[PDB]
Amino acid sequence: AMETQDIIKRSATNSITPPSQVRDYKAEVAKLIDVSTCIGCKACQVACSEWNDIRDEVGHCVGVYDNPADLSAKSWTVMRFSETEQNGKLEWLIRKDGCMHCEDPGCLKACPSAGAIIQYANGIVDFQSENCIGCGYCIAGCPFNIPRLNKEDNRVYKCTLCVDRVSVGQEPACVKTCPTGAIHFGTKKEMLELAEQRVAKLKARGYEHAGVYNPEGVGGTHVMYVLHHADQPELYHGLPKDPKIDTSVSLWKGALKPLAAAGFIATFAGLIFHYIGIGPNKEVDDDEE
Amino acid sequence: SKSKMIVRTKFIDRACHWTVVICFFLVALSGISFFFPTLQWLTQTFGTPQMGRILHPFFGIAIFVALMFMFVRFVHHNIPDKKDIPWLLNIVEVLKGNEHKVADVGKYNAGQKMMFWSIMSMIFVLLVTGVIIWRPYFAQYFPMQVVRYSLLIHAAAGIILIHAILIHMYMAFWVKGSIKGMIEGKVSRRWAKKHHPRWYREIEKAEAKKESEEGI
Amino acid sequence: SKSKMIVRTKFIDRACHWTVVICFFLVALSGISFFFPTLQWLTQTFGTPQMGRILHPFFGIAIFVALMFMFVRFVHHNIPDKKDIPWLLNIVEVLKGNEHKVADVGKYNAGQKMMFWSIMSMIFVLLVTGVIIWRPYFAQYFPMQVVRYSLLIHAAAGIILIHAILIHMYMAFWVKGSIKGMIEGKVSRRWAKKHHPRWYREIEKAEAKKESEEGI
Ligand code: HEM
Ligand code: HEM
Ligand code: HEM
Ligand code: HEM
Ligand SMILES: CCCCCCCc1cc(O)c2ccccc2[n+]1[O-]
Ligand SMILES: CCCCCCCc1cc(O)c2ccccc2[n+]1[O-]
Ligand code: SF4
Ligand code: SF4
Ligand code: SF4
Ligand code: SF4
Repeated sequence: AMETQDIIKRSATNSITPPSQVRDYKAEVAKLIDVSTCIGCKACQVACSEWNDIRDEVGHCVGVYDNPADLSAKSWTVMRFSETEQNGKLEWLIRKDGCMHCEDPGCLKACPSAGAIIQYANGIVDFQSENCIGCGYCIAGCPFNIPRLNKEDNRVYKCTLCVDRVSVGQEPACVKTCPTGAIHFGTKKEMLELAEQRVAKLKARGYEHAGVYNPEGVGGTHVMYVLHHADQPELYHGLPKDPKIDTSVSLWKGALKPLAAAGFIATFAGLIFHYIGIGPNKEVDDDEE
Repeated sequence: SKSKMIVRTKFIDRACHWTVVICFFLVALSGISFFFPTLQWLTQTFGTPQMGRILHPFFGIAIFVALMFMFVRFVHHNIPDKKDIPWLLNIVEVLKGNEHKVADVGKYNAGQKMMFWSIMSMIFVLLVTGVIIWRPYFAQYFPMQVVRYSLLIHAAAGIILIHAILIHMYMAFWVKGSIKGMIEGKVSRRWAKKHHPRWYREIEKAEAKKESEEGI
Repeated sequence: SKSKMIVRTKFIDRACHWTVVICFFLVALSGISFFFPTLQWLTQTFGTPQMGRILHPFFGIAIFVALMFMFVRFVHHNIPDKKDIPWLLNIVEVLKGNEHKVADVGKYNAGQKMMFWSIMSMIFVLLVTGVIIWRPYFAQYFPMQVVRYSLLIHAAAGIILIHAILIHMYMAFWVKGSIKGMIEGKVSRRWAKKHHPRWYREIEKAEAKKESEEGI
């Protein structure tokens, strides 16, 4: 582990023993999904599974185009479809879903196994499966409900941002395949610029609330969206408005630990100093004199 | 009053108790390994970390089943009453080894009863929150938000119960002659007189009286 | 001479001593893990090897502070005198459990005083060489050659002190009744008579005499 020496965050690792990260002078990368150019073709689902050597099961049709119906250990990205008349006319809002590669990942923060989840200097958050114990804490820590357990090996999997292509200079498989160029990839700095140009053209077409989805609650994401209705992200099949790491998770993984530590140390001191100070409680301390 | 010892604990309640203790060592240590990942050695409590994640909850359920057997056999002797107040007010004196001088002690004292309810309440909390956060079997039926609160509460309840048991073992090591009673079942009459007056008074009367009742 | 025990050690010197012992277990075990890397398990003495490298020296400093409190409270009783010679000459006899027959033993014998100075000297050596080899705080101010000599000497001093403490714990387990005196503070008069004659003679005289001085 740590061969790349650019590991900026590592699950379940004390803050005074940080992971190897001397080679951290690298630009942050990012995927930009412009849902206003998406045609819901599912090419990205296909390219992702082909590249990653995974195949989900042949499922069922239950009344919608969406399929598979959810992310899974064998489906790292899925198209989510929404039909709505909330904005005054019929609209078909289609959004690619999958890991957001958060700057401050909740999966990593909730994980109790050292090295199971890491964050590279370029922004990719990836699972190091040799260390995963199958507890599922990351599923609850994630604000986006991303991690999925594989029943065949008790480990969680998700979109890796094609770390195996990006690490050697190539863009991810779904980015390259996208028919309409709804998906773009590059440095984060230039994807934020493309995002702002696209927002400007959407406003010029009448979408006064177009915007970039790059949530500040998680420190910004390396997978960002351009949304026609950025004031109403929940219209896009439940994308969270102002996501953040849950307060209960923050307190559980944060202050509870040192507090418990102090209790335990203090308790041990007290009991030890108590036994020594007062001495045993035997049947007769009195016929000892 | 002509026997070195008196029976304090039946074999069935002694067998259960030491079963709970062994199960608790594995469950608390595996729990602590997830809570404090820096203590790497505890990730080998059940052999490997992968194995520990699987077995923790099963041994947890076994503790709860055995504590429910204990609950129905000891609860009636752990009921708080007005006679416990005296204890609660001279805690500082009790801790100096002078409880007899300050309180009225039956079968189990007021500290022991507080512990008993603490222990019994926490194991219930741990059982409920434990089920809720158990993958792969049960966490899927619960709303994410309930799972998150359960993760917070289970961690906190498990830490509280570990503290509690640290104090419970300490007291048992401190009030000398107690571990032998839990292993062998018998307590010397003087132990009874010093630590549990009213209790032994009752056994002594129940004893003598029913043998006097026979019609020697 | 009408009490089962006599106080040998005050609470303050007992609290300190068991603080040192707990700190010493962590520091010696972490030290040994760097000295013998084949003993991999000891790299988890402070949780992880990375953590152990950080905390060793801090717990080391705490031991030295507490040993300096011990130094000023016991040194006067550990001073070598002409009466210690007898001990030093019938070591073989003392080790067979016959020291009373061969020597004049005050508060602490001649072995105990040798240990005391050994222990006190080594901790000073360990403190100085420890500071010199401590990264990141202090090693940068020292010439590379002094750092290298300090690495050699600290390793050697730490090994010598561990040996010494192994023998110190052995003796304390061997001269029965000694651990209780260090935990509880009291020694039975006969222990005093057998292992430390002159000492108990002095307490007994100090005692009786000043109570005779009162004017009963
Ligand atoms: C009553 C039955 C119990 C159930 C169903 C249960 C279940 C679980 C589960 C499923 C986990 C998450 C990791 C894993 O899957 O292995 C967990 C963690 C934990 N359990 Fe339990 N457990 C139980 C009893 C206990 C007991 C008796 C203790 C205290 C000794 C305890 C202390 C803990 C702790 C401290 C954690 C980790 C908290 C953290 O990661 O911060 N549990 N438990
Ligand atoms: C080495 C660990 C332990 C020791 C030495 C110990 C010792 C004892 C002793 C000596 C008694 C009987 C005292 C008397 O006769 O007054 C007792 C009772 C009891 N123990 Fe333990 N115990 C240990 C661990 C545990 C654990 C882990 C649990 C459950 C979490 C537990 C639950 C109980 C309960 C419920 C009682 C009965 C007290 C009452 O009814 O108020 N013990 N223990
Ligand atoms: C007096 C205060 C002490 C200080 C400042 C100190 C400092 C250090 C430092 C900085 C190291 C190098 C590794 C690291 O940084 O963690 C070290 C290694 C070591 N220490 Fe200490 N230490 C002290 C006390 C002790 C004591 C009391 C012992 C004996 C139990 C000891 C035995 C060792 C050993 C055996 C090594 C490793 C030698 C090797 O690597 O061959 N030290 N010490
Ligand atoms: C389990 C480990 C240890 C045990 C059982 C132990 C036992 C004892 C006992 C029983 C005494 C008092 C003996 C008497 O009253 O004559 C004593 C004294 C002492 N101990 Fe320890 N000890 C241990 C570890 C340590 C350590 C690690 C150190 C410091 C490195 C230490 C430093 C001392 C000193 C300086 C004295 C006073 C002796 C004198 O003044 O000559 N001990 N020890
Ligand atoms: C406010 C301080 C609470 C003290 C808690 C008392 C618990 C206490 C006191 C005892 O004398 C015991 C003797 C044998 C076994 C258990 C015992 N416990 O649990
Ligand atoms: C030449 C052999 C040197 C033997 C060293 C004697 C040290 C010795 C002898 C004792 O009887 C002790 C009793 C209680 C505590 C410590 C003791 N120590 O350190
Ligand atoms: S490949 Fe592109 S256009 Fe097609 S569904 Fe995915 S994001 Fe949309
Ligand atoms: S399931 Fe794996 S990656 Fe997720 S929190 Fe557990 S050990 Fe970490
Ligand atoms: S979306 Fe979830 S799984 Fe992905 S980096 Fe963020 S918290 Fe982790
Ligand atoms: S970035 Fe790679 S791993 Fe992620 S959805 Fe695209 S093809 Fe899949």
